[PDB]
Amino acid sequence: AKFLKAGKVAVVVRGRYAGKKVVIVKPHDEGSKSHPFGHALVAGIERYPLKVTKKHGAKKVAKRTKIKPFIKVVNYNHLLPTRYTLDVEAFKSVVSTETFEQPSQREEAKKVVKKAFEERHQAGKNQWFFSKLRF
Amino acid sequence: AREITDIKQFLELTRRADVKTATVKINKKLNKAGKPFRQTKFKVRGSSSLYTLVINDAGKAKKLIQSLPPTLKVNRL
Amino acid sequence: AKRTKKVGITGKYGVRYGSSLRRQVKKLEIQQHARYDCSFCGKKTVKRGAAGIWTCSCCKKTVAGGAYTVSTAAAATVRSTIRRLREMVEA
Amino acid sequence: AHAQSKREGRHSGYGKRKGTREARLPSQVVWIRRLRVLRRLLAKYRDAGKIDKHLYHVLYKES
Amino acid sequence: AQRVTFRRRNPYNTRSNKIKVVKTPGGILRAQHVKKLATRPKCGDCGSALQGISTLRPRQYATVSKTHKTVSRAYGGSRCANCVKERIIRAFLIEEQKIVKKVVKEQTEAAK
Amino acid sequence: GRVIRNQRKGAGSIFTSHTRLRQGAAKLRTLDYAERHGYIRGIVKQIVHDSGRGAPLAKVVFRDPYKYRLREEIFIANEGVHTGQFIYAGKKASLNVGNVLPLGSVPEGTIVSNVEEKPGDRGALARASGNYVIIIGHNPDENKTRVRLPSGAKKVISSDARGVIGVIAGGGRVDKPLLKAGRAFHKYRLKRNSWPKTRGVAMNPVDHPHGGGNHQHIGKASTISRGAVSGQKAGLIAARRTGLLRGSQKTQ
RNA sequence: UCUAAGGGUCGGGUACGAUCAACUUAGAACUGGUACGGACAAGGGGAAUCUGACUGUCUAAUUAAAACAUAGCAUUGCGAUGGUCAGAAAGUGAUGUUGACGCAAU
RNA sequence: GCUUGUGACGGCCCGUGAAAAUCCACAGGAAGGAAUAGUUUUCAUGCCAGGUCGUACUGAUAACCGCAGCAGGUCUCCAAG
RNA sequence: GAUGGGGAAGCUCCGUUUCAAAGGCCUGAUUUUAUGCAGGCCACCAUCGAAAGGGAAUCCGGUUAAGAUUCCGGAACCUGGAUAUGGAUUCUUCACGGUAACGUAACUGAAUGUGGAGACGUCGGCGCGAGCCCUGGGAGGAGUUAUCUUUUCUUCUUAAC
Ligand SMILES: [Mg+2]
Ligand SMILES: [Mg+2]
Ligand SMILES: [Mg+2]
Ligand SMILES: [Mg+2]
Ligand SMILES: [Mg+2]
Ligand SMILES: [Mg+2]
Ligand SMILES: [Mg+2]
Ligand SMILES: [Mg+2]
Ligand SMILES: [Mg+2]
Ligand SMILES: [Mg+2]
Ligand SMILES: [Mg+2]
Ligand SMILES: [Mg+2]
Ligand SMILES: [Mg+2]
Ligand SMILES: [Mg+2]
Ligand SMILES: [Mg+2]
Ligand SMILES: [Mg+2]
Ligand SMILES: [Mg+2]
Ligand SMILES: [Mg+2]
Ligand SMILES: [Mg+2]
Ligand SMILES: [Mg+2]
Ligand SMILES: [Mg+2]
Ligand SMILES: [Mg+2]
Ligand SMILES: [Mg+2]
Ligand SMILES: [Mg+2]
Ligand SMILES: [Mg+2]
Ligand SMILES: [Mg+2]
Ligand SMILES: [Mg+2]
Ligand SMILES: [Mg+2]
Ligand SMILES: [Mg+2]
Ligand SMILES: [Mg+2]
Ligand SMILES: [Mg+2]
Ligand SMILES: [Mg+2]
Ligand SMILES: [Mg+2]
Ligand SMILES: [Mg+2]
Ligand SMILES: [Mg+2]
Ligand SMILES: [Mg+2]
Ligand SMILES: [Mg+2]
Ligand SMILES: [Mg+2]
Ligand SMILES: [Mg+2]
Ligand SMILES: [Mg+2]
Ligand SMILES: [Mg+2]
Ligand SMILES: [Mg+2]
Ligand SMILES: [Mg+2]
Ligand SMILES: [Mg+2]
Ligand SMILES: [Mg+2]
Ligand SMILES: [Mg+2]
Ligand SMILES: [Zn+2]
Repeated sequence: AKFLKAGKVAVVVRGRYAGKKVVIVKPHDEGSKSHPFGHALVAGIERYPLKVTKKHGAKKVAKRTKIKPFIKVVNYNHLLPTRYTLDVEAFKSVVSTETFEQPSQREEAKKVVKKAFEERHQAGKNQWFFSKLRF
Repeated sequence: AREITDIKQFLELTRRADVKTATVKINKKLNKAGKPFRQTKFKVRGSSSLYTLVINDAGKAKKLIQSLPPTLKVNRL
Repeated sequence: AKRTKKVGITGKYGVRYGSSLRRQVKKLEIQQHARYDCSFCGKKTVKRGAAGIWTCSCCKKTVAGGAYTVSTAAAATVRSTIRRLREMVEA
Repeated sequence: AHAQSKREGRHSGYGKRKGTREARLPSQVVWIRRLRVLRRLLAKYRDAGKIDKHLYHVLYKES
Repeated sequence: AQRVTFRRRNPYNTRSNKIKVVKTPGGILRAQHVKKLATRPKCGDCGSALQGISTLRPRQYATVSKTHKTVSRAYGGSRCANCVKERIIRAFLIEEQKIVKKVVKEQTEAAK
Repeated sequence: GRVIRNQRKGAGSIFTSHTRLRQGAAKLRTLDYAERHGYIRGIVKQIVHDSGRGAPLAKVVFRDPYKYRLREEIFIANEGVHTGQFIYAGKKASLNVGNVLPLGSVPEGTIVSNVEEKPGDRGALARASGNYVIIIGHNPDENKTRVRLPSGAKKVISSDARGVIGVIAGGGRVDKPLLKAGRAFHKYRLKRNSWPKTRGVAMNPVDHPHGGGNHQHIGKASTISRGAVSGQKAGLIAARRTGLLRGSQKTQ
């Protein structure tokens, strides 16, 4: 079955965000006026949460857990569809075609995705997605 | 070393502290195909670089020259 | 327009060294210069330089091999011997 | 004056010739020249549509 | 017709002694010595010259800003970005099939 | 009389090796915990010509078990070994071309290169392009393994002595005629100054045991005693026979 | 003094025209005290015998050779606690960053 | 066209044709860091300093070596019609 | 070619990381104070050896009886040291953009690790740059001119950065 759908996690295989994990928010499966290729809008993690230990305490833990997100229009050919899947409910409204075009709109979009990601990470949900893929 | 165009930036150079001296140069040059015209270059000597700004237009030329700081040592020609 | 009746590549040595040395050398020259099939990617791009070293024009794999030819007769009959003895350690 | 009478075709006889015809002009240079003319004529005829790529490809090798 | 002389004491044609002939405002021919051409940096995996990086002589790379020495993606000024894609995919697949091996031999320890 | 040529070679002036361009000493991995209890993996990162050597070298890269770093070793490339291959060195390593295993761990008939004399001597026997040793048996108590060397010899070494599976690359090099003085010239130019060779029969007496005479001739038997003395030994030394060898040689 | 052959650049709806710059080669006339690679420049050729295969090397300052070398052929020694060689001796050294498709000796 | 530089290729090898100082980059994430205001001198501009010894000329049928202002010997770059 | 060593009656010979307890960097701990201890490193084991190898950075014009990439004039650049101002960055702390190759004036990065440059044969033809050579017009000067030649010669240049 078509595996590029609203749940699919994937790894960015090319571009600045290469090697970072994303979640397709909504597929453009064929075409566009621009983007003349099958592509996807993804929310993804730029600067991952660093490891935490018992030695970490107080508001140092708050620092290690801060997550810098990103959002991208991406050719399918630059994604490596994973087996894992993460739930896109919170930022579905946030990541739109019109979200790109007007940077001010992108910055607010990340703002939500940032809070959405930091929520999910605490309480240990979708764990793999919050760890760096080492290469 | 360096050439300049934005005429606002040039003015800010003339006031840039370490700039003690400037110089103005006048040359006869030709317009397009036909007759000549009076080209004038505004050279500011900075510490590590010498900026020169061409004003190809004789009108903008003189009205620029008065705008120079009265505290500047200007070498004419 | 066949240029030489026999000498082939060996016609560079001219009349020198005597026929039976040129015979011998020509055989091993034709061996060493020729392009070979690449086991890994399957285009015949494998060429020598530095005896025993055979590398591929693209895909850039390098294989150690005979001095004038990619696979040497003994290497093969060793390749099968190692097949055999390994299967003894399996089954 | 001598160079002019050259371009008028003079002083080129068999008795004015010292280097072998190869040293005078290389046979290879003639070929490389000629072969590049035919090579690039095919290209324009092909990119005009005056000649179709299949006829072009045979001519390229017959060239 | 105008000939030229070396501009330094080394008389010889070595690699660091290259010459270049140049017409000066004086209207004369003068020589000038020519630094050796720099070579492009190379990728650590494949070995091609990696694009986007300025090609200088080694100590000159300290006189230039870091964006002449890198491209943005991770392993920027280092590997050739097809090579990075390779070791992205390979990383993911091998970490995945590693998990495929843990759970299969976990079954072998349960059933045997 | 003079000091003859083969005596001068010993003090190493013009006779030392021409070593500048060589890639390095070719050695097996130091014999450590990993190799003797386990195995350890590495990648051949290159296979490269060595100046003055007929067989290629394989630069092989291993992790360092006790520190974060890469330690590079130089093997002698076995034929069929290729770049990017994984090489397995250890007692428990599988048997495939390129891996390094103790002789005790391979069945007889295994063909193995760069094999150690004592265990851990980082390799001795059958390193020249085309050679190899065969395992002709093991004696597990007082653990040994018996091998046939390229010379034809048979020798018994420790079962822990390590070989590397297969034959050395570059074989057949000696089959091609040099054809001319220069090809030999350029050969020894990267080895040592042994070339060309004056016949001691074309020298004067002061120069050689074979020197002098009103015709070139050796003048006395060219077979010299083992017990001869420096400056005497030029000839066929300790020769137990001589003349054209007729009949197959092939040790029994 | 003529003739011919051999090229470049453009616009053409989805057969050509137009201009610019090159010695090369061959053929034809006329012409002269038959001269003309006009100075310069520039291989004598052939048939054999002896001998070394060849290219290469040497007696600086009477010998360049048929002598030395060479590839090729054959022989010898040696698996490292070794072969050959160095040193008065050595916790010394050359071959050896080497291992018989190797080093060493003829 | 000539000299030179340089590129992309091709021939060659039982020859496959130095080293180190030095410079940069990447992987890493130790740590240090903002809202009453912190981080940044690999962006720009700006301030100071840069020691010691050689530096003339010949380089050759007269400046070197041949007893000498010796027809000998003695490494190299530029190169018009 | 010194050194712990090992030979040698001995002048000295051997060895060069060799059978050796072989050394020093980044900062913290000081607010008796000037620098002891605190970690964590790194275990590289002298040094000499290139005025043709490697290598941080300068050019043109002018000037002297004789010096010049060194002086004078103008214009640069490199290394080291200090440092402030502007810009950048951050309330989503450690930039954005491009599907991507990548971009840009910036755009924190210790230990440790790794990659590149340094850094490399020779010949052949092909491609291109530079300087030279050839040459048309014009603007100047000079030569020849019994006769012939809109002629013969020459000037028309542009450094590093
Ligand atoms: Mg031809
Ligand atoms: Mg053409
Ligand atoms: Mg074709
Ligand atoms: Mg000089
Ligand atoms: Mg050269
Ligand atoms: Mg860049
Ligand atoms: Mg750039
Ligand atoms: Mg004696
Ligand atoms: Mg040596
Ligand atoms: Mg010799
Ligand atoms: Mg001989
Ligand atoms: Mg001999
Ligand atoms: Mg004699
Ligand atoms: Mg004698
Ligand atoms: Mg005797
Ligand atoms: Mg005799
Ligand atoms: Mg004889
Ligand atoms: Mg025509
Ligand atoms: Mg025409
Ligand atoms: Mg001869
Ligand atoms: Mg000869
Ligand atoms: Mg003589
Ligand atoms: Mg004499
Ligand atoms: Mg002769
Ligand atoms: Mg003579
Ligand atoms: Mg014979
Ligand atoms: Mg090469
Ligand atoms: Mg670099
Ligand atoms: Mg700066
Ligand atoms: Mg001088
Ligand atoms: Mg002088
Ligand atoms: Mg004297
Ligand atoms: Mg003289
Ligand atoms: Mg000593
Ligand atoms: Mg020194
Ligand atoms: Mg030097
Ligand atoms: Mg130098
Ligand atoms: Mg001057
Ligand atoms: Mg002078
Ligand atoms: Mg000055
Ligand atoms: Mg500075
Ligand atoms: Mg480092
Ligand atoms: Mg390095
Ligand atoms: Mg070099
Ligand atoms: Mg001129
Ligand atoms: Mg410069
Ligand atoms: Zn391949």
